[PDB]
Amino acid sequence: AMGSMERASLIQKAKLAEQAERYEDMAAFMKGAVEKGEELSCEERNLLSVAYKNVVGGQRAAWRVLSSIEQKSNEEGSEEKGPEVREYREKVETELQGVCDTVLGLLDSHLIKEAGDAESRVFYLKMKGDYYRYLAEVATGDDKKRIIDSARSAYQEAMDISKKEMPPTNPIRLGLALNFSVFHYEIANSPEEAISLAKTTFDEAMADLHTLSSYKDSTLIMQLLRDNLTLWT
Amino acid sequence: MGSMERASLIQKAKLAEQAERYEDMAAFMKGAVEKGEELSCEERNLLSVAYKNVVGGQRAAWRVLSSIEQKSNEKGPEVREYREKVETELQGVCDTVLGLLDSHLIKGDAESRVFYLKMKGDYYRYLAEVATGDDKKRIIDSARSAYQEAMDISKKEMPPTNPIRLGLALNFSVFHYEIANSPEEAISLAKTTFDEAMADLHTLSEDSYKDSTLIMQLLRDNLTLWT
Amino acid sequence: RIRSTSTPNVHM
Amino acid sequence: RIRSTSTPNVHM
Ligand SMILES: *CC(=O)NCC1CCN(S(=O)(=O)c2ccc(I)cc2)CC1
Ligand SMILES: *CC(=O)NCC1CCN(S(=O)(=O)c2ccc(I)cc2)CC1
Ligand SMILES: [Cl-]
Ligand SMILES: [Cl-]
Ligand SMILES: [Mg+2]
Ligand SMILES: [Mg+2]
Ligand SMILES: [Mg+2]
Ligand SMILES: [Mg+2]
Ligand SMILES: [Mg+2]
Ligand SMILES: [Mg+2]
Repeated sequence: AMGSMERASLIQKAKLAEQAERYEDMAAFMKGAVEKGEELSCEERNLLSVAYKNVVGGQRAAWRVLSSIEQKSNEEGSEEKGPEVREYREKVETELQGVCDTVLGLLDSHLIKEAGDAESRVFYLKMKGDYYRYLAEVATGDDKKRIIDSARSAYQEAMDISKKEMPPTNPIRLGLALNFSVFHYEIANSPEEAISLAKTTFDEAMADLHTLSSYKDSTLIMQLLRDNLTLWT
Repeated sequence: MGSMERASLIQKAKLAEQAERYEDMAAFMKGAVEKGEELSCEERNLLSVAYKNVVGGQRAAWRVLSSIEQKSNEKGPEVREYREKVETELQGVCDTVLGLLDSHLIKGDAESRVFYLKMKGDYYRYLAEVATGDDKKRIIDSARSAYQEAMDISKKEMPPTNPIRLGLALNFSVFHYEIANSPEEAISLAKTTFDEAMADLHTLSEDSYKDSTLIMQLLRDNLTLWT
Repeated sequence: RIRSTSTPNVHM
Repeated sequence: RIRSTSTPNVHM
């Protein structure tokens, strides 16, 4: 029952949970803090992001292992194998979907509308895109099409704001473009758009690199753009 | 879990292990234990690996929080509250394991009897690490009693270089050093164990060689640390 | 196949 | 102080 807890206590406990590598707890504390209805600071956005991405990251890795085993089993086509792995893959999938739905709920109910400045609005729209993308990875059929569209729409709105309001070297803008390029390549079957976006992003960032203090962060993301471009070409 | 067939529970424990989902793995193995059949050696490995991953994470977290708590005391109620939360969860897992050992597993061959008594010792030891006061005394006694019964069986029924016997002796030596404030006994046990194991190493089967040498190296390393 | 790399989960 | 090492959590 976090409703009656001091916001400052929830934030403190999120930081403790992080130090203890207790990421489910950390995420629950940050959900509690979000639900207070105040805007988040930079540090708090980092805590929220790190917590939920550790949780969903573990689920994604596990789902991938199980899906691979499932498909290998099915391809062999033995009369007696397969039901257990399918059931357990389904269990992990359901848990992953639940966490994604929680994050998307927080974004919709509290964070996106309540953001004052462009920087934080872009961060939250990027996050909405990312969690729809994680849902898309495990979706099938017509649900998958709808989910892909939702991710695209969130990313595009973020891109539109970031181009009007933020420098090309800003790490939020860079991370958004990186992730949208991954969406294009891995989810939306659009390698041409992936490559075009990544190349444009990298070049425009490199052009203003001389202006930064900032530097380490921006160059890290630019290197990942470069690595993907090498992978894709 | 009890609506799944035993074979399905075992299969799902193996899948959970591959996926690094150790809480799930432990729950599957608890379900398999509750079917009431003995566990094979492979199945004891699954049970052991699963619960030790879970409690291992809890222990690491507790140690971090306890350190912060003590440093702070050396800024508010939060660290104490959260340390207590993690502590309660750890105690819960230890109680679950000890419950399974008492209700189902401890009864067969020497290897399995020694393994389960060692496990009882270990999980009482993990409870001792977080205990205070009179409860701590009782818990320490329970760990000692389990370890000693295991040691007695292993000396009568197993060769000195057997890896189960070795792992038991290693853990009992850790109990002495870290829990029972008995460095002399810790060192004496580890040294005796190492020497007696090396003396019979030529009789050990090749399938146990990598395991027994690993444990003997840890005995050596602790002895270096302690002296 | 090697998956594309997305933004890392680190404090910025 | 370095803590003593116990039996590792590996398949035997
Ligand atoms: C001031 C502020 O809002 N800080 C919060 C961080 C902004 C950037 N995001 S991110 O997910 O876009 C990201 C970018 C670059 C790197 I290196 C890591 C993460 C995290 C919260
Ligand atoms: C045959 C059998 O019972 N195998 C299951 C293992 C027995 C030993 N334990 S243990 O925790 O005592 C252990 C000893 C040595 C090593 I290397 C690792 C663990 C694990 C189950
Ligand atoms: Cl399942
Ligand atoms: Cl708490
Ligand atoms: Mg076959
Ligand atoms: Mg599904
Ligand atoms: Mg049955
Ligand atoms: Mg079957
Ligand atoms: Mg039966
Ligand atoms: Mg307590």
